[PDB]
Amino acid sequence: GAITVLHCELTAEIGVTDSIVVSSELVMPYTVGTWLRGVADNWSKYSWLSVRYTYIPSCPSSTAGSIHMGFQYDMADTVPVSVNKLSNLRGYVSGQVWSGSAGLCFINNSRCSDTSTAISTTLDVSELGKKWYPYKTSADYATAVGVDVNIATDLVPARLVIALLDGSSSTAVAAGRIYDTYTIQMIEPTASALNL
Amino acid sequence: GAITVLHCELTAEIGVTDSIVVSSELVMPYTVGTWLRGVADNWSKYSWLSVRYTYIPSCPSSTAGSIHMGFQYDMADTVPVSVNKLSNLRGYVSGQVWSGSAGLCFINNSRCSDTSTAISTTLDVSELGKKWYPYKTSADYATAVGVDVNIATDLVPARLVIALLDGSSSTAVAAGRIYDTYTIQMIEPTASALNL
Amino acid sequence: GAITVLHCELTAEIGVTDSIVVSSELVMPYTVGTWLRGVADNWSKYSWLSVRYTYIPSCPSSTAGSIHMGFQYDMADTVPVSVNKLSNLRGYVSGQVWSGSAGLCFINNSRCSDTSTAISTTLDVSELGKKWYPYKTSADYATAVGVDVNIATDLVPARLVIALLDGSSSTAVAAGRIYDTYTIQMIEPTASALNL
Amino acid sequence: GAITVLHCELTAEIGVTDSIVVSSELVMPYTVGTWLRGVADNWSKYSWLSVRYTYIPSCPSSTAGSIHMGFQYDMADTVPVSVNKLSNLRGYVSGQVWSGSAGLCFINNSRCSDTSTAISTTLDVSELGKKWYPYKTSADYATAVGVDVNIATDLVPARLVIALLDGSSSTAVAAGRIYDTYTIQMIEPTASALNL
Amino acid sequence: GAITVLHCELTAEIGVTDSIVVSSELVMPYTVGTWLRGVADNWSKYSWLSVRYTYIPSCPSSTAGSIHMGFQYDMADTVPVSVNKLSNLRGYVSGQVWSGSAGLCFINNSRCSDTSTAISTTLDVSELGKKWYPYKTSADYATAVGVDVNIATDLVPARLVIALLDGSSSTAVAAGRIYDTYTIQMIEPTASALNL
Amino acid sequence: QAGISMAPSAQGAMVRIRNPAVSSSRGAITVLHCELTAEIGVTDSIVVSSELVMPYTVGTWLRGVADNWSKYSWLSVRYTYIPSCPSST
Ligand SMILES: [Ca+2]
Ligand SMILES: [Ca+2]
Ligand SMILES: [Ca+2]
Ligand SMILES: [Ca+2]
Ligand SMILES: [Ca+2]
Ligand SMILES: [Ca+2]
Ligand SMILES: [Ca+2]
Repeated sequence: GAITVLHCELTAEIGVTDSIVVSSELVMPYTVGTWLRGVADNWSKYSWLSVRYTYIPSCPSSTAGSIHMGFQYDMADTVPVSVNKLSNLRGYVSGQVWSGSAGLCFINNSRCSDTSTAISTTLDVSELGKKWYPYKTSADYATAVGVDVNIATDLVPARLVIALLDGSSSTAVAAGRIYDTYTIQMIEPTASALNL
Repeated sequence: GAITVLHCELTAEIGVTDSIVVSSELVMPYTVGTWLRGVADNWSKYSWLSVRYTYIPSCPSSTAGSIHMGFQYDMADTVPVSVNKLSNLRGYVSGQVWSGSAGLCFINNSRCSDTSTAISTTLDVSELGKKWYPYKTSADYATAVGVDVNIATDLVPARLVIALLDGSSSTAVAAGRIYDTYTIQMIEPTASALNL
Repeated sequence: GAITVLHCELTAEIGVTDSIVVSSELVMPYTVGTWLRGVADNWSKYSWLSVRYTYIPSCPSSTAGSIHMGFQYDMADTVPVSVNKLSNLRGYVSGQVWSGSAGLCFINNSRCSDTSTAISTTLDVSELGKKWYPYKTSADYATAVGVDVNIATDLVPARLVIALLDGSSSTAVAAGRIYDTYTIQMIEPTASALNL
Repeated sequence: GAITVLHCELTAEIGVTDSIVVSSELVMPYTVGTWLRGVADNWSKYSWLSVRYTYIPSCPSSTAGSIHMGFQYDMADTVPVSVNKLSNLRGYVSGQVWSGSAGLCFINNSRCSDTSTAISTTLDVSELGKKWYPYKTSADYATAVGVDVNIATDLVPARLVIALLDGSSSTAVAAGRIYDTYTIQMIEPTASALNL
Repeated sequence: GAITVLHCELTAEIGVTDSIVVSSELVMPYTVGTWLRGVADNWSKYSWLSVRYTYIPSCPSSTAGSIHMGFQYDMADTVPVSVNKLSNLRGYVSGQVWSGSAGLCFINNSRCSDTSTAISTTLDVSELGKKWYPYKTSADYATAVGVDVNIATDLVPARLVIALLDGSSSTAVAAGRIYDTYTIQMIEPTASALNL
Repeated sequence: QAGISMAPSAQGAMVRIRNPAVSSSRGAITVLHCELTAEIGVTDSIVVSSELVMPYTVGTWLRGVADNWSKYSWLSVRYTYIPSCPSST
């Protein structure tokens, strides 16, 4: 009954400016990437076997700026407001917007050489609070969270906080992209139209 | 520690009309049936070890109509509106409203040889959200869900949806009944009067 | 590499009249059913590991009519025009429009003892033209075949022909439904929107 | 040397009236059915390795009538005129005109568990007159037998007699069909046009 | 389900003149010979296990002329226009119209002595592009090929090019015959009338 | 030498038939022999001919010997063609 998918897809496009810009992505099928969003909808519940976010650069070596990533686990906790608080989170990694190429091996599965320079981080699936979560659409999530954020705890495993700053322009400059590489188990099918 | 009970009881009475009529039942002690609702209330939490719904006919071989059953696990998902949509659910099982007698052996657990025609489905007890669920009353559940449906995922493991159509009359004709056969582990006793 | 799915879903709804009515269904993801059509589109090619069509009744034991099924493999061959001609095909299977319930166990894969009466046929997955077929949409297929039918052999492995006759009314009476149970391997992911 | 074929095809269509109607079919390639008649003609002689006639219903459970089958081996013997007389033949098998679905598994050779109700009989292929019989056409056979019936024993191994009665109408009602499942060895090729 | 036939039959009659005459035969059941054409039609698809073309003489030792044979595999490629191009093809063999008698042993299966003088060539079944091809009638093939020859690739495995020349008469003189000796596997039966 | 053939002007074959071999086992009596069975001639159009394979018609000697027994069974029957014309025919 468990049907397993392994895949790496574009999860977010990154631009860097001269000011801190904190953003976050829920670590659930619907938000992880559009491809998964579409396939996972045909199933009622899932379990993350492995989730790794890897940043791959697209800018010139002359591009100033740094990216910082880390995880949060209680949606009710406040999202880091400074890059300082961010550095306290689990899974913190911080790189420079033009580096990270060695991480490419995580995206195309070829054998990785030295990945100490890859700006990549992974989710601690075993310390998550439950193994089988329900597939949620961001819309429905939003509504729930609107009543009380604590309703999110039963619905989503974690949140990926990203921070970009130290750039040189007041206007966004294309830095790179964050790709997500996951192994997921999907169970109990459903027509997607009913999945909220 | 745990106190295990295996039992069978009437869970619902069924009637066929000439138009689709989808209905559902929460898979929790309180609603599985009267007897279980009663004994289960003396414990605080429980865990399903086995749950099986078996439809048994009571109409003549000439009764037009068909029955359909399946499970859903995110109380927030839309309930099916058609046989096609329903056929996708886990544990889907369809059949003539006058068929299904072979499932009798599941009820008074005897030797089941002829079970290829039994209109009986089983809950995937291991892929459920968690192990120990709290005993809830229809009333309390109802209120919670009235705030936000997602508050339900923390309380009920699944719901059985039932659809009946293909009947001959626009007014309901008696078809059969759905019986539930479960094995449940209960823990943390409480005076029933306190249990909501 | 490959991603394997085993699933069951409604594939077609059936009605009997008093005259032969041969119809057919391509044995490809897009037409096997709605759910598969949906998930299969996210992959470029696929391979059937198993395909089984099972007819399940919904009429009274007094309903006149019979159902017939079989497979054809050269889309260019003429489709049968009679039961005799049809009885020759591979996987031929005939039966009373009100019979067939024993095939339920194939649908929610249980222990199948009583399957001698199941009006269910299976595709000879190994003698198919090739292993990996491309995912095609009804639209695209249609156009290709409109140029020359033989363009189809490179795209679809087979078609299931269905014939219903021996009914009592000249106007269609609801008989039952055909469900499809498959196991399929999919490869070479693609955003579904690009898949024709 | 020998070329072996195992196949199933429609052999005859059946109807019940309110009076006995005994009919018979020669157990030879030409008359077993259209398909075999066609391929068998390309060989000079043949040998039955297995021959099985299975009746499959297409009427409502409320159809009155019964079917009877048996084999005869001396074309000169008188054909039965009653059920009593017929019940004595080898391979006798009787049943309700609306019964017999369990024999489906013989047709598309699956696992036959429920075969106690199959109205299906088998030819005693080893006690036949000889092993290799010549392929004859109805026409040629007919003429020979018109001279003297005994000329038939050298050409046909047996004939299946079918009797239908106990119907409700004096005018024929559609009951079911008889299908033939054989395994045959053919030898000594010939252009079909020469084969009489 | 695979039914196997082994047979040798006349495939083409040969006449020799004083000018090059190139001809070709599709290596498919329908064109290989009339006997096979007729039997193979009762099946939907086939696979060649072995195909060998052997020329047997019928003229006097005083008959001048030579026969040349070879294979082509992409129906879209141009048919050799000279005997030169022909000698480049796979399976090329060239003999003299009155010789080749030793090849008789391929036709009647008797043990062959020295066949170095037999004008015979065989098809490389393993390098064919697919194993199971659909049975096609030359008519339907023609139509397909009329739209675009490339449609032939999916339909036929190869083509046998034959060239006859060096004769002594402007008018054809009977030289010999080409017999085809094959082992074929036929699958998925069909009434022949539907086979195109 | 492999692949080479030489058409002769005419082929020669000296037929010399030996004495029939007859012997009685227990119940069965067995004969072994050769007999000229048919004469052959060609034309420009096809001419089909047939010969029943039964003692009476297989050979003139066999015909008279086999007649002294009620039934028979063929252990082996072979027809061999020997030419009597040149390779120019
Ligand atoms: Ca929880
Ligand atoms: Ca959902
Ligand atoms: Ca409680
Ligand atoms: Ca495609
Ligand atoms: Ca004949
Ligand atoms: Ca192809
Ligand atoms: Ca064909």
